[PDB]
Amino acid sequence: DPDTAVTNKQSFSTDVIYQVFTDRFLDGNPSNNPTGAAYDATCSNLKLYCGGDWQGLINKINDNYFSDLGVTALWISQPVENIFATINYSGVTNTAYHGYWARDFKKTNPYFGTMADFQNLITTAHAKGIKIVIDFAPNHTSPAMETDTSFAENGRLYDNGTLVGGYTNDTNGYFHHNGGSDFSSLENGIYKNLYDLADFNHNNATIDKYFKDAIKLWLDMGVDGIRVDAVKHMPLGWQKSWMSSIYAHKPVFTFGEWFLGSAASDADNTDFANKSGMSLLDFRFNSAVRNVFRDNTSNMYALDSMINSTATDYNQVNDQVTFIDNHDMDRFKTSAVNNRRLEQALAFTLTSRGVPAIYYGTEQYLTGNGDPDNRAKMPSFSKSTTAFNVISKLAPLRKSNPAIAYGSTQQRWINNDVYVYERKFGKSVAVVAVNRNLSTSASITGLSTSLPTGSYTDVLGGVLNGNNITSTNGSINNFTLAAGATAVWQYTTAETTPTIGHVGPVMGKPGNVVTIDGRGFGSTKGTVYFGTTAVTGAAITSWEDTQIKVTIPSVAAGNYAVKVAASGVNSNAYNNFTILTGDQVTVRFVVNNASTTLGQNLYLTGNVAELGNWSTGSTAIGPAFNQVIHQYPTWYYDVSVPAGKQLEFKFFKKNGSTITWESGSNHTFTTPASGTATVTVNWQ
Ligand SMILES: [Ca+2]
Ligand SMILES: [Ca+2]
Repeated sequence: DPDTAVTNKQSFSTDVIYQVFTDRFLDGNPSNNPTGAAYDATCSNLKLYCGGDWQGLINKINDNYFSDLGVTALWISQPVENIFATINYSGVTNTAYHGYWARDFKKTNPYFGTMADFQNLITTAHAKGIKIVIDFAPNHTSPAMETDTSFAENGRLYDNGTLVGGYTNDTNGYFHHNGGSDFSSLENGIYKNLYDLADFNHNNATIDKYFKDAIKLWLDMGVDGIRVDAVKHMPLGWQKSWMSSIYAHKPVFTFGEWFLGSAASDADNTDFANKSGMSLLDFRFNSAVRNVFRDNTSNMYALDSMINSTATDYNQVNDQVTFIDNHDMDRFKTSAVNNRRLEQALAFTLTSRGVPAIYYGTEQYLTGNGDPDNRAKMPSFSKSTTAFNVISKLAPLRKSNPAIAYGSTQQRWINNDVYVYERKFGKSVAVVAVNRNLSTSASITGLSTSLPTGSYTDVLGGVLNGNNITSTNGSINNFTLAAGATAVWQYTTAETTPTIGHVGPVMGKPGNVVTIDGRGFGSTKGTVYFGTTAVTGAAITSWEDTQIKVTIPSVAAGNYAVKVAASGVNSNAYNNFTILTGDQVTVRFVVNNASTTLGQNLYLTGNVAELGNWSTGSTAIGPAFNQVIHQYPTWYYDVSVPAGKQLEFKFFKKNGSTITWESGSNHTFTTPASGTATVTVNWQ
């Protein structure tokens, strides 16, 4: 199938995702609505259920609202059964309308629909070329008070109807009983409760197994992608192990939410995107876009600086999901914000790198500050706004022009209020010019681009005052960019040599199938390379001009560049593919008596690529934790490691450049065939 097909669950680079709160979009079936105090027919009390459901989403796919808007994927609320109880938080009744307070991850939420309704959502969507992404929240169940079992449902978890356990009298240790996080460190936010939400203990092997089994059920139902909630609040090691079981079973595009409040690099956030096996919501792109277009606190140089720095930090910047707002911040539209600034921020997100997501109602200019006002009922299904028109003209370009979906980004002209940038992939080129100044036009002279000689019409057809241009071997004739204008000019052609645009997933064990997307691979099965290893023949499960599916070779675990050769021409290399040693389990490593100096941290390495193959650098594990589950001078860390394998390891202390290793012989441990384990040793 081509890269562009609805069938491509491994890459959303050619898609535009529409993020919807299922409850707030359309009540397509009033008979499944909640009753009593939990429901509000008028939807003016935004903490209660308004009644929106999966039949409502089926209706709008069927009357072409989404196809006309041009979105090609729906990201919906968590589909699983949530608590039924209502919770009174200081006088105001709160419900689980948002989907985040799960109680059974193997059943549907009956207010959104039955399993049959879910299956009908998947079929209807796929028949229209729309992918389905679901929220999944493995960090917690629901609000719970250990001392008061009458509060809410005491965070009880059910396994398809059978009780597994609640937060009070949790003798099995399914949940953490460490109090609530104060968010003072990474560690503190992982092993304590987020507010009053009962925190899962994923080191408990029943819970590990439960979540591997629960996600398999939803993948077997045809979901195309997963948005993981609260990835900052769960151990990276457990999440990498859970990600490797998804990719070994039915690989789908997965991204997480790790909140950031500015456009600055955050080392922990960069590491998570690079090492976990999943990508992230791009809050750094989002802060720069709001600062420049919404709040006027930065100018166009902050936009370009964020483009360069994120392309540098993230190994696969094209896997990061971009947006101008969402469920965690004020709606982009405010009375102080003009419509053209929102339309411009949409035009910029849709033509920039990453996977763009639009929060439902953006095309209707929905307002709302804070939670829950930013989650208002979908106000109209009008197809007439300029915002609607901008998304329907630009979203198709991610499918028809590979420079938008996969290209690099280069600055071509910039000053405080004007930004002109270019996307390029092979011979395809897209150039976007934006003038955010609402009252004065800009005379543009000396612009050079990669557009071939020719004249170019604005893809937006002048709806944002864009103009047409003329290229003479890339030099653009002088023109005036109007007040508030944005114009998009493009050139696509067929690629003749192989060039790789995306590989998904970028982590797996031998035997897993990965998807290579791009252009110019031809119809004749060639060879794929993982480093030096050539993979040919039957190992390549399908080969066409824009997409290859290939089995990962049995080669040593490590970091590899993937390259394709078609008719003796070698492509560009796609870097940083992780091959794992095999199936993964999560092991908690605990080391006693490791005293340290001020500013000295503890790290772990060992003899498999998952522990860094004896390196003391960025592939080593750590720094280890020492506050919540075990306390200094005991340190601990949860690590994804190959299953059923005898491992050798040592801890080491590192303060700057100087490394001090444990003495003696290596510690050894044989990992379990599945699940989790804990190994405790003493510092030598
Ligand atoms: Ca309903
Ligand atoms: Ca947690």
